[PDB]
Amino acid sequence: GGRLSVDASDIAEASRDFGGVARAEPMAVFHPRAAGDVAGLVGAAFRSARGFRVSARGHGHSISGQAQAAGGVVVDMSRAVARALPVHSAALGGHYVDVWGGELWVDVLNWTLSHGGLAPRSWTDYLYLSVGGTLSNAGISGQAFHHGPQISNVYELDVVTGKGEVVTCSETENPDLFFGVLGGLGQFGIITRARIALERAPKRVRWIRALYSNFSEFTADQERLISLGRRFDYVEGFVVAAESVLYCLEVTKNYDDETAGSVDQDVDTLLGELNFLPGTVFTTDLPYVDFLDRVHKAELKLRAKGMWEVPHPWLNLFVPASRIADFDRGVFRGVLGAGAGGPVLIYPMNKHKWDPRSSAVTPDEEVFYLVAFLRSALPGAPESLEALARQNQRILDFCAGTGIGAKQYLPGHKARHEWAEHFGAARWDRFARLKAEFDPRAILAAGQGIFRPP
Ligand SMILES: *Cc1cc2c(cc1C)nc1c(=O)[nH]c(=O)nc-1n2C[C@H](O)[C@H](O)[C@H](O)COP(=O)(O)OP(=O)(O)OC[C@H]1O[C@@H](n2cnc3c(N)ncnc32)[C@H](O)[C@@H]1O
Ligand SMILES: COc1ccc(C(N)=O)c(NC(=O)Nc2cc(Cl)cc(Cl)c2)c1
Repeated sequence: GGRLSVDASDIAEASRDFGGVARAEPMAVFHPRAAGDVAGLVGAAFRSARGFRVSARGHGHSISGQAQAAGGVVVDMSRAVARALPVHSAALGGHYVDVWGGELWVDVLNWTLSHGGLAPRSWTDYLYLSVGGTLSNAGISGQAFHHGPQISNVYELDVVTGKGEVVTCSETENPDLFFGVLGGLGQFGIITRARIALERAPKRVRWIRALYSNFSEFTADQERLISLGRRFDYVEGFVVAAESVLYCLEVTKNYDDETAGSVDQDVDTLLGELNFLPGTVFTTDLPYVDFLDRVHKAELKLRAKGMWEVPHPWLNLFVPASRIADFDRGVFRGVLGAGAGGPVLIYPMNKHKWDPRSSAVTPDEEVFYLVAFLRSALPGAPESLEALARQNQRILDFCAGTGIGAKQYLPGHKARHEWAEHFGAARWDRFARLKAEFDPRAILAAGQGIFRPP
C-alpha cells in the first residue's frame, strides 16, 4: 500500500529536526497510506535478521534526534484520505473525533470547527505538531492546569507495536499498552489513530497580559489562578528582559454569543483580585482560532528574517513549586542574568490532572511548573549554539547542586544511569517491562536513546 522513498529531499528532511543538531540518516523514508502499511513495515523490521530501526516522524519538531532512525526507515506520518467526522456519545457525555496519528493539531482544529463547531479542550502553544508526537510526550499549554495535558484528553488509540501488530487500546481494553504509549516517547508503538475528546468551541478570546517585578507575587498569583466558580481558561507566564527582570502573567477568558454580555465583568472581577503592576494590563480581543495560532504568526515573521531555520537548543523542565523561588534566584537572575533570543516560559500545573498510570514523568509534588528555555542560536553562528548549550548545562547543574527534584520534559538524556534517575526505580521497572513486551528488539524510536537491541 505504501512506498519507500530514497529521494534526497525526503532523506534530508528525515535526517534533521527543529533542534538543528542531531543528523542521523535513515536508509529510506516510508510514506504510508493507512495503518496496515505501517504494521507491514514494522512487521518486516521485527522479522528481519538485523532488525533495522523504524521511527515515526510527525512534524520533526524534536530537539535532539528523537524521531531519527539511523540506517533504518523513517515513517513520514504526514500523509486524498477521508477523515472521520466528530461523534457524540451519550455514554461518555460528550463528543470525540478519530484522527490519523500523523495529523497536525492545526488541521484537527479546522476539521472539528467546520463539523459542529467543536474543538479539543487541551492544547500545545504551537499547532503545527502531530497528534502522535504530542501524545508520545504530554502536550501542554495554558489549559493543562484545568483539563490536564493532551495525554489526559484521549479516549482510545490504535497502536502498531514493535512486533508489527495493530492493537486498539483504551482504559478498558489493553490499558497497559494505552497508558504505556501515552507519554511513552514512541517506545511501545506507532500511534495510527487517536480518539480526541472535544468540547463546544468558544468563538472568541479576551487575551490579557500583565507585568510583575516581584517574583513572589507573580508565582503566588499564578498558583492562585490554577486552583480556581469564575476562572481563566488559560494560565501561562514568561520572563521578560528589563528593556533587572520582569515577569509577564498571560491569561485568557474564552467566550461565545451567549457569554459575550458577561465577559468584561468576569475579566474585571478576576483581574481585581490580582497583584500585578498597575497600568501594565495589555488586552486583545480575537477569534479562538487566531489565539490558538499565535505561535504560527511568530513563525512567519521569523522565516521572513531567516531566523526560523537556526539551531534551537531548547530546554524544558518540570520544577516542584516548593523550589520555584530558589529557581528564580539562581537561574533567571543568576545563570541568565541570549543569542537571537526567544521566550522563557513559566507556569504552574496541577498533578491530579495527569493520570499516574501513564509513562509521563512529573515531579513528586501536587503543583509543579513548566520552565521552558526557548532560546534560539544566531543564524550560521555555531559559537552562539555552544554558548546556549553551556547555559543549559549550568541550569541542570544548578538543579542538581541544590537538590531541586526537577524532571526534563521531552527528555534529552543519553546514558542509562540518567534514564534510571529520570524515571526512578518503580517507573523504570514498569517502562522496561513494557519495552520487553511491545518492542523487544528496540526497533522503535531508537533516537530517544533509551534502549539498544538485545
Ligand atoms: C518545535 C516546537 C515544539 C513544541 C512547541 C513549539 C515548537 C515551535 N510547543 C509545544 C507546546 O506548547 N507544548 C508541548 O507540549 N510541546 C511543544 N513542543 C514540543 C513538541 O510537543 C515535541 O517536539 C513533540 O515531539 C511533537 O513534535 P512532532 O509532532 O514533530 O513529533 P516528532 O518530533 O517528529 O517525534 C517526537 C517523538 O515521537 C515519535 N513519534 C512521532 N509520531 C509518532 C506516532 N504517530 N506514534 C508514535 N510515536 C510517534 C518520534 O519517533 C519521536 O520519538
Ligand atoms: C520562536 O518560537 C516560539 C515563539 C513564541 C512561543 C510562545 N509565546 O509560547 C513559542 N512557544 C513554544 O515553543 N512553547 C513550547 C515549546 C516546547 Cl519545545 C515545549 C513546551 Cl512545553 C512549550 C515558541
